[PDB]
Amino acid sequence: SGFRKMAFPSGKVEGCMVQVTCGTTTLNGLWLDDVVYCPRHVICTSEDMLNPNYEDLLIRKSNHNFLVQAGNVQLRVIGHSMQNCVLKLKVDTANPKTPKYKFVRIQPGQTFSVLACYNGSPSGVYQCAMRPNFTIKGSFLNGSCGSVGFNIDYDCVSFCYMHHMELPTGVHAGTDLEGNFYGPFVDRQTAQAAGTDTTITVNVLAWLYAAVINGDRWFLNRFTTTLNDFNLVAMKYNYEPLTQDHVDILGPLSAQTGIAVLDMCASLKELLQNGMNGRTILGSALLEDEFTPFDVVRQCSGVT
Amino acid sequence: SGFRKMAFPSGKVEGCMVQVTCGTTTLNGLWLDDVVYCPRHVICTSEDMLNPNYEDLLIRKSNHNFLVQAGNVQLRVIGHSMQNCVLKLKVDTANPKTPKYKFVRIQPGQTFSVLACYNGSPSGVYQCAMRPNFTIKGSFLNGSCGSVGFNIDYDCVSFCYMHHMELPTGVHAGTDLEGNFYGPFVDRQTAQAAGTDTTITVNVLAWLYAAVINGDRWFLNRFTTTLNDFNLVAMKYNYEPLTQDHVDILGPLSAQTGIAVLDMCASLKELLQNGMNGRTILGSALLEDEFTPFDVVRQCSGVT
Ligand SMILES: CN(C)c1ccc(N(Cc2ccccc2)C(=O)Cn2nnc3ccccc32)cc1
Ligand SMILES: CN(C)c1ccc(N(Cc2ccccc2)C(=O)Cn2nnc3ccccc32)cc1
Repeated sequence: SGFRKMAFPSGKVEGCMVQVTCGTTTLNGLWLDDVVYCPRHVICTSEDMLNPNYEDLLIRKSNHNFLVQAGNVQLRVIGHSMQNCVLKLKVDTANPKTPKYKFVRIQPGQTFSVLACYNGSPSGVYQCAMRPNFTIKGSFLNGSCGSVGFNIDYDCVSFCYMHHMELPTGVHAGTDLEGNFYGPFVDRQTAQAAGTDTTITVNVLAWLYAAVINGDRWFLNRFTTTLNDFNLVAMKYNYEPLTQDHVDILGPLSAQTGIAVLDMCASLKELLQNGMNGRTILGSALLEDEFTPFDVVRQCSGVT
Repeated sequence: SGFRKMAFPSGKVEGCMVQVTCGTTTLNGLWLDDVVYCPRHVICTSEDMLNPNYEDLLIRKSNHNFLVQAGNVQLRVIGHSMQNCVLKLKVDTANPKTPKYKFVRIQPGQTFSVLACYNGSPSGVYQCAMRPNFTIKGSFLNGSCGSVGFNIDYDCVSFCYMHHMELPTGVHAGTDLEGNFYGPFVDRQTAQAAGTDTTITVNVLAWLYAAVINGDRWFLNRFTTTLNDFNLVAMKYNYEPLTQDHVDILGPLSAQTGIAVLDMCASLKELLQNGMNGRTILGSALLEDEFTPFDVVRQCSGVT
């Protein structure tokens, strides 16, 4: 029992982190096979970020201007290419620690682990979610760019995020490993404000199921609701609409606890309308939305 | 910016996890040098746990009854000894992945990362704290025993915890790596109830400093207090007494923000007395106490 904001074990990803320096900019890169992926803004100075023309800035860079260091040893860059907002630096040595991997583009509401790095060195690992406004609420300082987000399925790491920027509101924006930003964000220091950060309803319900599995049951009420009635209340509280797809995804948790998905919806409806009244659920005083139904099943079954 | 419940990168510890089976009990062990450490209750059946005489049960076990498997390969046990509540299984092969390590006994209020394991395989990593009642609020299922808690200082892992049991209230108990339990808990399935789970005051203050550093400043008030006045309020709310030692430990965070420690104490006093009023601090609706002042400085400076 017990339910924690658990990240994937990070060893497989630690073995891929390298330092990338271009000019006076130093950030992190991900070394998989004989390619090192990093934010294309490594070619920029802080002044360039106001109005960068990446293609033009990249013309002034050659293979020898990209300093790639894995641990305390230098890697030889034999090629470089820009793919959307990432640079692919071809090196003459395949990473001997390359795990089985995939590049995936996640959808909002999906969770992943971030391995925060500085100078190619891992500092920490935390769990986060792709917000419905395509930002992430991470913990990143200057130098953390190129840190990656991932999920692990047994021995295959699915890389889904690479850190690029922090918006003025303290939220984070980045790309998948093909260099395409999540949401409408661009790697330009211009006016970029995030949309509404709605709550991931299906995730809250999964976490309410985790609460019941782990003994926190005070919020279970005598009521039920419909998808439409629930959604009328959820809209009012800036919660994402709950679909029949989400109900289907919560089927296994509903089966494990014996609580129908719409009954949990009614409990969530009362929590939104009445508040917590100074009570907690799984040690939290708010409704947690950064656990997917899959994460709940995973943690409650002990998948390795 | 951003402040997350960040765990240490787990690779160094993943390279030490092995599976230990004795009879029908399978749990995890920590392999450092040519020794595998594991809970002594590996020699017990579920029935033995009611009234185990470990010395007597251990007489019926020989080196060949301890099956140690690292990945998919078996390790040869050439010796075994009981040290308090842990078994030390000597193997004929030193772990080639042994990091620089120390065994440390932490004090309540200190935080550490747990690498939850099943069958010698890592499932996840989360951050937790030694509670003032010597329990930990972890996420452990049957089979997770032998999972370890640790801290990392650059390249040296300080192992501080090994998981042994879950009490009826869903809280967890375990030992340091010399096999001595934290608190009064014993590896016997008898009546064991935890004491008051008080709040780690110095940790809450450190996290309030992290909030100010990361832009959440709404709770800063026009007041100050004394250690004695603060402690009168803190006692009332089941908060640990704040000492001059704690004030000294918060000195660097006080310097970084320009907020005197006693001014932050007065802000914390108003938060306890008035509540949050439906507001949040660093995405939490309660006062977080599982970040030490050292963790706050570490995360806010990007120590690798
Ligand atoms: C190339 N260099 C010198 C560079 C310099 C600055 C940046 N920016 C500014 C920026 C914002 C928004 C859009 C385009 C740029 C970042 O936001 C980078 N960043 N990422 N996470 C961070 C956390 C704390 C501090 C900085 C952080 C990127 C690149
Ligand atoms: C040796 N075997 C068969 C064994 C069998 C059971 C246990 N107990 C019971 C127990 C409680 C308190 C005191 C002494 C025993 C545990 O609590 C072990 N444990 N640890 N974390 C857990 C999370 C979920 C479920 C079980 C968990 C230990 C050993």
